[PDB]
Amino acid sequence: MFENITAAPADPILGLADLFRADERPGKINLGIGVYKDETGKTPVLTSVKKAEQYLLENETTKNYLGIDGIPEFGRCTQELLFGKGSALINDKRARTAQTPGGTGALRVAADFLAKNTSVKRVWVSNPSWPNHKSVFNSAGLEVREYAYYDAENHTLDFDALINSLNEAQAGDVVLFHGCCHNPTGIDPTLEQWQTLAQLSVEKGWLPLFDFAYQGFARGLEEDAEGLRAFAAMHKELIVASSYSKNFGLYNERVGACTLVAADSETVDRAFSQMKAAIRANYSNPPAHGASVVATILSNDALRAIWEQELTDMRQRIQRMRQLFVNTLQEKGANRDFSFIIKQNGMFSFSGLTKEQVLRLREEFGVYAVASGRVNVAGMTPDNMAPLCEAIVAVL
Amino acid sequence: MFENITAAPADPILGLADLFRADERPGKINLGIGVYKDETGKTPVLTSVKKAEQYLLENETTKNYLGIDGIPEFGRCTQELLFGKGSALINDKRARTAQTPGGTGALRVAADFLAKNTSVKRVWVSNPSWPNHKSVFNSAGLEVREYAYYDAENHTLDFDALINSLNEAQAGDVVLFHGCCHNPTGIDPTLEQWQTLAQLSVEKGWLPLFDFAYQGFARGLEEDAEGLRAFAAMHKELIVASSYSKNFGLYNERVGACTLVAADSETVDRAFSQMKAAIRANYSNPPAHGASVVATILSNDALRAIWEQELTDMRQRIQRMRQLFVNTLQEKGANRDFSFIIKQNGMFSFSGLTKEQVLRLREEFGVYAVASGRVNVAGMTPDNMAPLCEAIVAVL
Ligand SMILES: Cc1ncc(COP(=O)(O)O)c(CN)c1O
Ligand SMILES: Cc1ncc(COP(=O)(O)O)c(CN)c1O
Ligand SMILES: *c1coc(C(=O)O)c1
Ligand SMILES: *c1coc(C(=O)O)c1
Repeated sequence: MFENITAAPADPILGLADLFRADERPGKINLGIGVYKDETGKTPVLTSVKKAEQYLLENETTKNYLGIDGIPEFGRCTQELLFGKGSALINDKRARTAQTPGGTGALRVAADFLAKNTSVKRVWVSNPSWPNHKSVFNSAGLEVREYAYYDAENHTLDFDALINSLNEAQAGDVVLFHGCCHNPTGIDPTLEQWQTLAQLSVEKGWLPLFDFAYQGFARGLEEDAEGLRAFAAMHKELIVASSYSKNFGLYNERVGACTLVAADSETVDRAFSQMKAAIRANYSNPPAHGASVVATILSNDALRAIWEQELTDMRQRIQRMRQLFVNTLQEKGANRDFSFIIKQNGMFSFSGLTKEQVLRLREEFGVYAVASGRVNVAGMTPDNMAPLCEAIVAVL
Repeated sequence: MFENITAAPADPILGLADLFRADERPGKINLGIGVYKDETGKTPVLTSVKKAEQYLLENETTKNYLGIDGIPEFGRCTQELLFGKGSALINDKRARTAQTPGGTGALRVAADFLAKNTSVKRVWVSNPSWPNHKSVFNSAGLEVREYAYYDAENHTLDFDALINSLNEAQAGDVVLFHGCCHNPTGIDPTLEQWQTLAQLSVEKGWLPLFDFAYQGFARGLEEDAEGLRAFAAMHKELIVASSYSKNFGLYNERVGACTLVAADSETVDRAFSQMKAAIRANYSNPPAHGASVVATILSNDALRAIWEQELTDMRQRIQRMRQLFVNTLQEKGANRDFSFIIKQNGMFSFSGLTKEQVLRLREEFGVYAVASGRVNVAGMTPDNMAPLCEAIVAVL
């Protein structure tokens, strides 16, 4: 049965990680990482998370299965983060949330739900996007089409190209939007651009699918949800796939949510029953530990305060590294405008380096980025900034 | 998009759980439960698990993502449980294991892998089986066919009917076998029957898929794997979907494994790369907490000893309840042979009651079973046995 199976394309992350490991050079630097790292190069467990885990160890009396949609408090706190406390969508009971194994799990549950229960055949994704988006939608049998996004000349959002591309989208197609901290570019629509897109989506009959993996990493929890909320004000229906992997540092516990919104309670409940069916036939019910940590934190004033500060600390360290990177490149004689880095949001940006410059950085200087030139600014520290920037200047 | 979606068929578990909750009668008894319960009617966290969770709280320094296939030690311990320490399959590196979100996750990963990378179109499942088997395989686009299994007259394995049914299976079809503690019947093949099936499967070109959700609940860890090991001795290729939900009481942490076996290391590694691709496009990588508990326990002599005794305690309590049930039915004047209950394995058996007797038990006596007459013997206790049996006798 298996003798003729073709191997999956080589895993580019890992391999990049593998090459980094094998590199014997002192002063090697890994900007190809997916996760947040602090000033010491660690990805620690958040203190709020450790406190919540201690509480669960002390208080849990069973591991009895959660419902298909997971912990009710997790769903409620999730909807409040997304839509705001006192949102009409919440008051009108127009939203239902399933706790999922990570953002990826949320996207796949959305995809399976759409493939099996609707006429959706096609999902529109930005060029560029997280590479796994295509894999997830394709796995559910959905076609993926790309819309223009990145102006490589000006390192900004090519808003005209975006709108023009999306004119090819038919009514009933899904359009995927990154809620904030676009991956890989860090370029997000302004509120007015979000509002323009919200109106256009209503007019054209697109089903919006928001992917919200970085809430809090751009400007703040509420500000980062403005785009979503602009859409939610205008649409009867949408879906949100969210992730707590980065903003709680809960990567490996697989903590996310798929939130379904419809015109009214009757309709969302009926549709959600099929979303639960899609979950039941996939992983049955979701993993408790990580989501329980999230619910415990979000629902407790003390823990939530500690967590919000920890998130702020991450967001601020990222911003500081963006500023330090631009300053240091200027001071090391780059003689070229990198100011776009300060205005971009989250861990990721395109450096503007070519694939060959990236290869040269790895081979000659032991500086590792993704082949697209995407860099994780959280891989930068005050201590590694100078040699990193000297390496970059050398390949310009 | 959602206005015309048909609601999923009513969830029969839940609803049964809901009806039980709403029942105001004292003396109500729930035999429709899916989980293990102890003599006090609780599903506690195992002591070995609490000890391991304390160790993880003290020692974990990151929640950084696991690899796609999860914790290496978890994979190694899993393969040893399945195949035995020093197995040729292990020594020859013919097996690869992915840690998954539960047994269900393992089955779905198997299904997606098979649908996308092989000619498999059809999976053969026992009549009866766990109802979610059909849902999982169908979700991946695979047809499900049934093979005869249960002799309702003698409450035994209809081995002739089984072999005759499976003659319709074509070479390259998948045949699913419950490793031990068949769900819902508790009827397992003898070793000689397993050996007969192993030979037949080789001759007919079936790909065996073992579902092993109850290892340790029949006779013991090694004995319960005899059937699998008989197949593994004969086949170049097979797949095992295993679950630690019942035998570690880790239900809600979603702890299982999908183990792929091929003729040699080269072939299994190549095929496994596609299994990892199927995981990446589903939930990305698996939840750490539960699997880390399992690895911590299985790899430590002290914790593993505590856990093995806790598992033995569950297995023995189940057996005691089977014996007590048969004795008490005789003593309450059933005047009918229920001895088949003593010979069946695990939490579940068909009581032999009809759908209407089951309905009558719920309505008149507040005794709850599944409509098929399946009962969970772990819902029985010394204290509830007499009224339970008096209720059953009354509807005979
Ligand atoms: C845009 C985007 N969507 C979803 C995911 C997947 O998130 P998770 O690791 O929680 O599955 C990521 C990675 N955090 C991402 O960058
Ligand atoms: C035969 C069988 N297969 C798989 C499963 C699913 O296991 P899990 O709850 O770990 O997903 C079950 C339920 N334990 C089962 O009875
Ligand atoms: C978090 C995990 O992976 C990423 C990525 O960009 O690949 C973010
Ligand atoms: C464990 C969870 O569900 C079962 C079942 O038979 O439904 C076992």
